Amino acid sequence: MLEMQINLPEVHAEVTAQFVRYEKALTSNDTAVLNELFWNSPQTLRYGATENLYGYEAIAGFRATRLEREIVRTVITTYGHDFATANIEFRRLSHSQLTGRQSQTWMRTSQGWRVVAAHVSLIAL
Amino acid sequence: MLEMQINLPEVHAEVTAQFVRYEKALTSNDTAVLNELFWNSPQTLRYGATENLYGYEAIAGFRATREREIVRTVITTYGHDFATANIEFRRHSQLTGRQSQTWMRTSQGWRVVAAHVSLIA
Repeated sequence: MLEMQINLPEVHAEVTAQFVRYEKALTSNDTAVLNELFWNSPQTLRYGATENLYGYEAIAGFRATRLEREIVRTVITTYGHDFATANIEFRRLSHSQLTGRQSQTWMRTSQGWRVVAAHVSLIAL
Repeated sequence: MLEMQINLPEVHAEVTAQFVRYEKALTSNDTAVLNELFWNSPQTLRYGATENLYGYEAIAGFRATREREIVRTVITTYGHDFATANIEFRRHSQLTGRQSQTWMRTSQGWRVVAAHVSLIA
């Protein structure tokens, strides 16, 4: 019945708050929170702007070696109690001619909401 | 517990079959199937290699105006009703493509609720 439980209000606001935590950690390079919010599994993956990383271990390892931006559109959708997508467009003044996209899928784990897969890319429109 | 229901094999096989359908439709430009497999909702979105499309209507409208080798595939299912599918692909020898999808079990079957495609060096 997931399609008749879209954007439930407690669920939608919870995922929103975690997304905001993620975005603030990204712009301050708070790697501990960036890692905290990724699902600790070998299945977790991140297709980043410059590389592809498979598994939590690879992602967390990358974060240790790797900033401000404006979000211009956001769609956060929740499906039932335990799953969600968060999609944003963004821009940086450093690269005026490009538009960034970031997609995340989130799952309610027994330690909270975590990102299970993410993809980031910048394109010219 | 959802964490203890990763890649259940019945569920994983369902999602995999639809993903295969999607890939064959993409390579034959079978737009009917490509649209059939996207969630028919205004929330559905596709960040494509060259444009951003919001809502099923925009996506299906784009498909009406529009070969590759898959090099790595990860399909993961969570419980009975949700899944992700991620692939790397190549066609342009200097670039590697990524395609990410999230799938949900709807009352008409498994559908893609969001997707992102991009190519990098």
